[PDB]
Amino acid sequence: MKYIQTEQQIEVPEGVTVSIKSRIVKVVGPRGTLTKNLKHIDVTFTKVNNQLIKVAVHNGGRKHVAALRTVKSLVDNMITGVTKGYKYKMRYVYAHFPINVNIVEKDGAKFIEVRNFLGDKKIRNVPVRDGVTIEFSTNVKDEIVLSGNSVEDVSQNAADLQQICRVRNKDIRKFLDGIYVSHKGFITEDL
Amino acid sequence: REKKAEYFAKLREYLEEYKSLFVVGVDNVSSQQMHEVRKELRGRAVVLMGKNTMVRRAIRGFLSDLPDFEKLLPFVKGNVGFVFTNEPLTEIKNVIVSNRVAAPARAGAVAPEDIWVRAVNTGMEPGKTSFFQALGVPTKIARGTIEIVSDVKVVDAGNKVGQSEASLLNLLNISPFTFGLTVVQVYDN
Amino acid sequence: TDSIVKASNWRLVEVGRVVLIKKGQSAGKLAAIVEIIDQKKVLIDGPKAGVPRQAINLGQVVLTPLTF
Amino acid sequence: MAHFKEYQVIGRRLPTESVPEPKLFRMRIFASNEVIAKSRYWYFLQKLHKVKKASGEIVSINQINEAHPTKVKNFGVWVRYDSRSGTHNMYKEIRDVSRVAAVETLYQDMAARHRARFRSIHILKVAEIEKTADVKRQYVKQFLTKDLKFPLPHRVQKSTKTFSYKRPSTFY
Amino acid sequence: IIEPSLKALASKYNCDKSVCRKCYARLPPRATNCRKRKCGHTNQLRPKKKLK
Amino acid sequence: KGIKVTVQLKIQNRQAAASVVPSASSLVITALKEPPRDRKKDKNVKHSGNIQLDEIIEIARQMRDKSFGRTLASVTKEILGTAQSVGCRVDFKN
RNA sequence: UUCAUCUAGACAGCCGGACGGUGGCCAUGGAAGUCGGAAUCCGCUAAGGAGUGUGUAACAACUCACCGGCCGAAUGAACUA
Ligand SMILES: [Zn+2]
Repeated sequence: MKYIQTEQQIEVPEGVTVSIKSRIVKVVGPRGTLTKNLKHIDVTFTKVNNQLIKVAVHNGGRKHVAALRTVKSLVDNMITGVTKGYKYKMRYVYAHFPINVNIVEKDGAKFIEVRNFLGDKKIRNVPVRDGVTIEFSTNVKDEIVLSGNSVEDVSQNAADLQQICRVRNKDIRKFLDGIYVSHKGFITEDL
Repeated sequence: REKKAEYFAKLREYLEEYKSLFVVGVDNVSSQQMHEVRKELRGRAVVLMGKNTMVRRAIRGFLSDLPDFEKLLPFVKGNVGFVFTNEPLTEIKNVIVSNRVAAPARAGAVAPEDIWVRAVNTGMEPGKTSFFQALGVPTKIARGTIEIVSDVKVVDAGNKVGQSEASLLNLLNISPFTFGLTVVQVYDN
Repeated sequence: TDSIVKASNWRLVEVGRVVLIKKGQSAGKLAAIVEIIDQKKVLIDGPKAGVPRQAINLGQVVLTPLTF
Repeated sequence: MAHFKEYQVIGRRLPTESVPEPKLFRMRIFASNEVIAKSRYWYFLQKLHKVKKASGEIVSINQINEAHPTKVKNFGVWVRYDSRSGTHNMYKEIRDVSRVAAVETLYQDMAARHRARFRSIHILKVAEIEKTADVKRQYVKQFLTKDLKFPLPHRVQKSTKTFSYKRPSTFY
Repeated sequence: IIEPSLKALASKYNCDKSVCRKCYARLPPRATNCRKRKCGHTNQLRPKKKLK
Repeated sequence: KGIKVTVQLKIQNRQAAASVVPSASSLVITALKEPPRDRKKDKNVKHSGNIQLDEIIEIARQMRDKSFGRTLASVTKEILGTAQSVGCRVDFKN
């Protein structure tokens, strides 16, 4: 209709301490900082009282009042992604071939490489970047478990593993094995 | 406001007609029991598991049609059962403690807790013996029928129970998870 | 909890904004917006400056942060 | 045609003295001037009862001026037009200040969101909604609230000289 | 073999999805339209032919 | 009744074969009905009949697997008459 | 454009009940909540179909209409250009 004015009410917990300018957002809290390049949403911000952040749009369309919700769903992740943090779990499924993975430091890169997928001889290699840390999880049943602070860092490479370990040239709904995500959790819930 | 004209005559015509209110409730119930414990109270005791009325707690609890009724304002927590009892205080506390657990699950109810196995033979016919590739119980079989050797555990906590985990337990005559009755509150006129 | 937010100042049109007629026949007079009719058209009342009581557009007018 | 005027108009259906003194019908229509105010008057009544120009006349013609041309108010409006395929009857809610300023938009409006041109529309009855909360289209209701008043971004300024040395900002 | 509480966890990414009857794209398990523009957001959605 | 869609139970405990009759729906009708049962309607569909039999409605709890406990004789009126159109025996309540 | 709802809590979402007669009459190789015809009923009521969706040996299994508790304001069903 080209609505005149809406808003949302982004909360800022006491552990995190936001610092924004024109359209660039720098969040920082108990476990380091994240910075989010946000130069294509065309929304403004006004402090009200030390924990509540106003977002605004004026004379939008339909999509420019939809993206005004999209900017909300980015920032509230960031206060969660610094205070609460993330932790993924990522379960093996394998039959007749063990899926043994191991980590390599190949000239500053830190690849994680996967061997013996579906009885191949070929060696996989998957890079990671800063802001993530894998851990081959034991005392529990045979998972890779990683963590981090963003959501562009934890999910992107880990689902790319789930993009790597899909079978090709066979059918799909009968060769079920591979690596698949089980639960998207936080490193410190329930406090 | 799905069904307000067929059941708001039934919100009126016998909510005035009863003098003491004993509240109970089950959020998530069975059905062998809800053709039992709703149907067995027939003749004067409709157990009222109706809906929330939270605008008409101000026309029901302000005009004072009944003098000692205005108490049920914060008590719409959980699916409320408020059986109408103009009966004395002798046959009350012993009938509302009927059972805790009931007949076993519908093959995949939520049960993320732990379970124990005793070394007592049950009488399982040779069926599912080639289907124990989830735990692998060392089992002796005495000429066709199984026999439990020793006491071993099954699984720890933090999982989900579906078909291949409940159906061994559904064939075992043990079910301490049926999520039965509660006991809440009693008050007179 | 220092949580610096930029400034993002504006000029927002409450009843009591004195404006400046850039084109028209007032051509630089001082009105006062009174009854906001729609998003682009705007009523004006500056009657001792020599203006009518009309509902001008928004592209025809500019304004000032001075506000009563 | 142009930024319209607004009229009353009254016709008579010429008295044959066999059955004299007819009934003096009345419209209240919209037009750009008086000659098309006359030449749309027969068009409303040719589709009503068997009159044409060689049966009747205009006995007077008056440019109605509007009572309060400065007060704001909500106009309710019923509109019949012809589409590419099928005719319809509508209900918009225009927001304006006077009656011919009200339907000045609506000829220009429904030429956009439907491409119904001027010769294929019959603006039938233009009422007014004088009190709040029963404007049915709520997109003009949300205007009618308490101290709603808003900023207005991206102020371009004008250009007279073809060059500039300043590289302007748009603070407003 | 793959035990039946982790054939489920790999079912939710390979088999239990829907498809478009026109362009054979892979679709979510609850939807109304093929998002992919070449069949024009059409409405013909069947389930995926499962095992057996 | 037999291997049609009804129920009879059996219980075995220490040399005791429970050949009891909980006797689901049909045998309440069949013990009332007329002995030529096996013929002339076991080829086509079995909803042909215009017969009215008895007024002995007090057999309505002591025959087959009650779980209602609510009416002295108004159970099998409100079960059947509808559920077999091979005889009427109750002429109004549809 | 209508037709329905609509702070007596709507439409969501989270939690599950979704029966008893009966595992209807037959119809068969047995058809049981989910192959065919016909009866298309009542009880319980919060509410349940003589069953909308998958499963099989008739099975057994999922869960949905119907429901009941939470946040609390609004949402659908066909169309028209
Ligand atoms: Zn498609």
